[PDB]
Amino acid sequence: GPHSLRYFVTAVSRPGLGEPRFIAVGYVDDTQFVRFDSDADNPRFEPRAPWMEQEGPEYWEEQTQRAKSDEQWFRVSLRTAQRYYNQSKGGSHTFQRMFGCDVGSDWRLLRGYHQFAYDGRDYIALNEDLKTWTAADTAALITRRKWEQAGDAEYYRAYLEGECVEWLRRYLELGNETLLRTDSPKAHVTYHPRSQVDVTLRCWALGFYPADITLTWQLNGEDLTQDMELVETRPAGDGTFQKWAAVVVPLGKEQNYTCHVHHKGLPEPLTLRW
Amino acid sequence: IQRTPKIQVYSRHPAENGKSNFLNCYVSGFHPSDIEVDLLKNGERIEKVEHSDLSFSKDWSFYLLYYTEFTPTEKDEYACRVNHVTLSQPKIVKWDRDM
Amino acid sequence: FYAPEPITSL
Repeated sequence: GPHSLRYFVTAVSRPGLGEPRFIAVGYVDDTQFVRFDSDADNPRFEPRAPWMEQEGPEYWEEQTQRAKSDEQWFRVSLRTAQRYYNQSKGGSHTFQRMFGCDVGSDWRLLRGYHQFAYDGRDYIALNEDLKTWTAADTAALITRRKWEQAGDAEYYRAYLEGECVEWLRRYLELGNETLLRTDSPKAHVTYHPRSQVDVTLRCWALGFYPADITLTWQLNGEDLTQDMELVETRPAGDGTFQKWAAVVVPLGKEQNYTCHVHHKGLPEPLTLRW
Repeated sequence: IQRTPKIQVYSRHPAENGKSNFLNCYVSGFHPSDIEVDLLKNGERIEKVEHSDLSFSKDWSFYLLYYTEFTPTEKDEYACRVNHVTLSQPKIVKWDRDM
Repeated sequence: FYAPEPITSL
């Protein structure tokens, strides 16, 4: 089956307060498994999932040292970034990196990532061919130019196709009990009085993993014309996720509405009437 | 550029009185990442509330989960207080069992 | 497994 290994890295400069905030989190699919927090009393990569606690000190020391090295790079990059743009000194700014690998069911690199954002906007990204770069603007062009000449594409392709995919395999083994599961959603509709003519119908999907889900309403079978509310999928706190979708329907007309739920853990899609 | 946080207040397990649950406040889609989040019992600030590690979505916007163990009662009201650079004053979202 | 140490600068 399809799986992914992702790191989400964040650095925030804080002038007058000390060195920048630096945090990296690691995910396999929708399950977090490692972290680095520069404000922690002792800065080190540490496990954030039960199945990672068995790893040897060599694992943790190499992870910690690769992160501390990345942190340093971010300090320079924040400074370099502020100069490239000609921004005012003294302000707080953000740098983000996302990298990792998606593999398909034939254990094959569907997509490798090495991309950056400055102040919440795209900066530079390694294209899908793992050979070329996309610069978001004339500042990033300077960086693209340097990374082209230095051969950074090949350096990270080697990582993306090797270490990344090789250790994704290992993580899936370590946590097979939890990672390879499909918790189906428990679904139900709730009824909430609004006005003297309308009423709210809310369709709930709870307790499911992975986080991808499809939740909608339809009237008699065709798509909606009204204005459905569909909230962001959200973590329950225990490794499962929640979502709901709501519609405002005419009193007396509630039976023409159905809620549909599609999920990887549902051998049949759900159809709920109130 | 800035994004205002989305806020959701809810319980881990569905709400029934007397049962120890977990109270969640999920703030998402915000930028930058500096954010104030408190859990409130009857307008007062709850003390040892924990949060997830800073992470972000495909569009680079951040998300965090703030949580604390609690036992909901018939009486006690709960809420989440969020302040952020995008908000001209702290936003308070009350906990609703049905939402 | 974290990415290997950066080689080029911004």
